[PDB]
Amino acid sequence: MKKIEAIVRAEKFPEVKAALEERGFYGMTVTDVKGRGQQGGMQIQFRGRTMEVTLLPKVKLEIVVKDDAVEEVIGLIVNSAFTGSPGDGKIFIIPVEDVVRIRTGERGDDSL
Amino acid sequence: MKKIEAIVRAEKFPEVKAALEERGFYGMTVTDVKGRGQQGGMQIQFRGRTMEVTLLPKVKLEIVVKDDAVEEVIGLIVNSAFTGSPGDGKIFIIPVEDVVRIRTGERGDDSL
Amino acid sequence: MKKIEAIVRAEKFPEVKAALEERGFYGMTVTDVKGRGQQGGMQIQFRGRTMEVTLLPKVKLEIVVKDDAVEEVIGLIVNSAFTGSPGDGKIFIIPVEDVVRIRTGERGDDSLEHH
Ligand SMILES: Nc1ncnc2c1ncn2[C@@H]1O[C@H](COP(=O)(O)OP(=O)(O)OP(=O)(O)O)[C@@H](O)[C@H]1O
Ligand SMILES: Nc1ncnc2c1ncn2[C@@H]1O[C@H](COP(=O)(O)OP(=O)(O)OP(=O)(O)O)[C@@H](O)[C@H]1O
Ligand SMILES: Nc1ncnc2c1ncn2[C@@H]1O[C@H](COP(=O)(O)OP(=O)(O)OP(=O)(O)O)[C@@H](O)[C@H]1O
Ligand SMILES: [Cl-]
Ligand SMILES: [Mg+2]
Ligand SMILES: [Mg+2]
Repeated sequence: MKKIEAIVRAEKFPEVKAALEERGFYGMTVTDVKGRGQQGGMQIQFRGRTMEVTLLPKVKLEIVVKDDAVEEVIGLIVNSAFTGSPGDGKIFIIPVEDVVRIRTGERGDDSL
Repeated sequence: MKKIEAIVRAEKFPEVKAALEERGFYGMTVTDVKGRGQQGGMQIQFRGRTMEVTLLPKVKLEIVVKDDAVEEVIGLIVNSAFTGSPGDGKIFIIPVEDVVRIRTGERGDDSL
Repeated sequence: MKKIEAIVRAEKFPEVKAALEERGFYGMTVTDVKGRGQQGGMQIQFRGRTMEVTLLPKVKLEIVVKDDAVEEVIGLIVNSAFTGSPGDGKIFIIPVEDVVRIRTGERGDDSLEHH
């Protein structure tokens, strides 16, 4: 099993959620985060008026899935989160050694 | 060492925190998140107009512990977070390769 | 690749961000979190009833970098986040098996800059 952690634009997140649900990926945890990327470099200026590059709001999605589903999930998120402009985000694939379902105590892919 | 990431009901979280503390697991990081599970399937209705399944508030607990403490901490969270209804949450066990204590630079199980 | 997850004081986060940026680490994801550590033990004093130890606001920084950058980034965070009091934070190094750039679909060696 792997944890897929994707940082996506808030405007794209509804489309990412719907693309996952259509393919039966219902379990997901979402956090409001802020981030920056390469765009902007060290500093910006406008006016002005020189400023740090701003940490701007993004949506973090975490979805833990079976190893065989990882590339399907990655593509569903990429196709739905993409816009073509800097700031579209990244997806990190993190190993998960086990999962426990709190309601029943079930572990393993069973737990997903 | 392992990172234990548990998504639990907000109403149960204070019981989880107290169960951990009673056994001397004091360090922990908590985030307000939103999530859905399998309950609801692809969509719901009510007096609609069908509606998406709502992402609802949950609490994310992250606790990094030595490997020999993982099973104990999983039991403390399962017992304290349980209600028996869908939405009780899941626990993910994620490998950690190292830990550093910022105050002193100490690494390894020592840093915990 | 590794995910470096650091929990630091909010007062020090601007210095951490500046330290990273000065060395060219620009990609980062930050979350407001709350935490406690060992300080306070099982309960606090006042008044005159006991109170639980409070979960207080912190800043969580996640930065994913190539393996050859991990020690550099750790030192940049420790040296900018340090104050010398309990509550300074911890850094967790977590394996990452792959990274995908959404804009381009690149992965692996092409998904993070070489620093
Ligand atoms: N190395 C990283 N570690 C942690 N989070 C990152 C990293 N890189 C990007 N992110 C997150 O992804 C969000 C969008 O980053 P992205 O890489 O799309 O922007 P960019 O570098 O400006 O774009 P591009 O590479 O297309 O020019 C960031 O605001 C941050 O939340
Ligand atoms: N595969 C997953 N990946 C990430 N987060 C998940 C996943 N499954 C559940 N969660 C998180 O756990 C919370 C509770 O999910 P839970 O699994 O308890 O719900 P359910 O599937 O409806 O019920 P149950 O598993 O008892 O049948 C979710 O709202 C979400 O935050
Ligand atoms: N084992 C842990 N797992 C997850 N988060 C932790 C853990 N230990 C500390 N943290 C996070 O780091 C923050 C600061 O904790 P820190 O360890 O610096 O405090 P302390 O234990 O009181 O101090 P000291 O270690 O210097 O005595 C916590 O509030 C929490 O957010
Ligand atoms: Cl993680
Ligand atoms: Mg980038
Ligand atoms: Mg479930």
